[PDB]
Amino acid sequence: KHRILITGGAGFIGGHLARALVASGEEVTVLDDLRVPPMIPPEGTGKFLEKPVLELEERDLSDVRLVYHLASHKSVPRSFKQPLDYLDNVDSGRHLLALCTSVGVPKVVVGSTCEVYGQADTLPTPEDSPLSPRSPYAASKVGLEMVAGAHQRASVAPEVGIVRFFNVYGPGERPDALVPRLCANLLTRNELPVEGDGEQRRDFTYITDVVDKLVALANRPLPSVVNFGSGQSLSVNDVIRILQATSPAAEVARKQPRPNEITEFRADTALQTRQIGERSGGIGIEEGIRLTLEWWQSRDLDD
Ligand SMILES: NC(=O)c1ccc[n+]([C@@H]2O[C@H](COP(=O)([O-])OP(=O)(O)OC[C@H]3O[C@@H](n4cnc5c(N)ncnc54)[C@H](O)[C@@H]3O)[C@@H](O)[C@H]2O)c1
Ligand SMILES: CC(=O)N[C@H]1[C@@H](OP(=O)(O)OP(=O)(O)OC[C@H]2O[C@@H](n3ccc(=O)[nH]c3=O)[C@H](O)[C@@H]2O)O[C@H](CO)[C@@H](O)[C@@H]1O
Repeated sequence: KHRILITGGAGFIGGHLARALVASGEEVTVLDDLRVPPMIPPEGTGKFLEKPVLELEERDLSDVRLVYHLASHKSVPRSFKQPLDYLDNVDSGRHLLALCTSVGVPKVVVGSTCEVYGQADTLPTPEDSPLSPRSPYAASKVGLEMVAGAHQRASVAPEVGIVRFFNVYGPGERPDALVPRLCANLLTRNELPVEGDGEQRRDFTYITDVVDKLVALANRPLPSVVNFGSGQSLSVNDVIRILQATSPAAEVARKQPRPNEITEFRADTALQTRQIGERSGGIGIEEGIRLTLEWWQSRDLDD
């Protein structure tokens, strides 16, 4: 048992993770059914299984020591329109963890999200805070966590760790998320869309930092649940500001607010710091946005 399998491994976090592990000398399998088109063609990320997580089989796992489960439907606003489709997130986790148990896979990292906290009543938000999902997507991640929790309580393989990602951004991320949306809109429309008043706040972490942290989990005991966030929040307006510092001509296009909007996500990082320590560096928001925008600038206008 030596291979790493990454579900969602053609997508934004999973593709970067796959590339870093292959760059490190690891034997990597990516599993991804390409149900959303990847920004970056999958080439170079290892053996590729182009199927749903639900079609994973025993033999796909037979030499696998570690799984990163990152395959998800991940859109908060769209989950209000296709709520039943989001049940696939629960089905897939139930299937994956069942198969890992029957085969004896040693470790699984399960991707979850700060959205399971809803609007938390404790800021910064610690991992023991209760669950208050405000969308069908968030509800589906709560379901996925419940499945993983049962495996955590069971005294059988895999060791299962839940990672609650806060907002991750960077090159390669599709433009339905804030930073890339703003970039893609700034470039094709000279517009910076703001949904609602823009006072709502998110905790942003740059993709390379998140990948470094995920890799640090490959060779340490997994915490049952850990926040991956920066520990600081910024308003949508703060991000807008940073971009207009770059493009003063940009027009802010007011959009309609989201339903059940969350005013602030902010990670408590004490557990993260303890389990995986912290490195000096890390990409600040100014630089991260710039690197993201530059990446978008190297994309052909049609995009
Ligand atoms: N990006 C963030 O800002 C962020 C924040 C919090 C949580 N997360 C979580 O991180 C993970 C990865 O997010 P991302 O931004 O890379 O998304 P992504 O859309 O870029 O990648 C997910 C990949 O999974 C594939 N996929 C989805 N469902 C699948 C299924 N059941 N079977 C096979 N392939 C499937 C998609 O085709 C895609 O390439 C998800 O678990 C997501 O919920 C991401
Ligand atoms: C698409 C995506 O990656 N979603 C992830 C993102 O959700 P989340 O919904 O926070 O991410 P978004 O980037 O979609 O939205 C962030 C904020 O910016 C606003 N907005 C967005 C786009 C825009 O062009 N203008 C604008 O003002 C939104 O209303 C929201 O208030 O982080 C979550 C953790 O918190 C994850 O669970 C989600 O999977």
